[PDB]
Amino acid sequence: DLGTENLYFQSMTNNKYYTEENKKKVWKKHMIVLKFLEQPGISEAYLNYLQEEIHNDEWIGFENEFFEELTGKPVINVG
Amino acid sequence: DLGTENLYFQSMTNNKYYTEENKKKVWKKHMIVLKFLEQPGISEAYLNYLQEEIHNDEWIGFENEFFEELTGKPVINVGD
Repeated sequence: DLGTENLYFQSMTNNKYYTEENKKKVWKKHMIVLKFLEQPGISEAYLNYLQEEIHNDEWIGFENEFFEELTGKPVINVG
Repeated sequence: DLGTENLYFQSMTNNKYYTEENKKKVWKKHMIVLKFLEQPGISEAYLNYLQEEIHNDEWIGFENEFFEELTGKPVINVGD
């Protein structure tokens, strides 16, 4: 709803919480969302979102990750 | 489309790739998707997805994370 800040997101900006417990939790919740993004309709809406969001200068420090998502590059590096 | 597996997903199942480089990359791509999920429409579709997916026995070892997503719990644990 209008005017709310996403406290859960703001937590992820603070290196204090970048612990081994939370990195594992995020990795697994990411795998969960990845399967949602395969759903008909959602993939196309996600890409539309990415095309707008890459212009948003609030995402400073995320340039490589955005480029990768925007271009359909692997989620992780397999070496 | 039919019969393809998500090779990117399958990589994430192998502990060989659970490196500090990839954990950081995943954390940031997760933050990117989190803002997408705030978009009108998407939030409701995600929850509908979760309600089906929790019965999918293929997600063994993910029980706590699913429960948390299904019930709107914090993405990460902030102690305090």
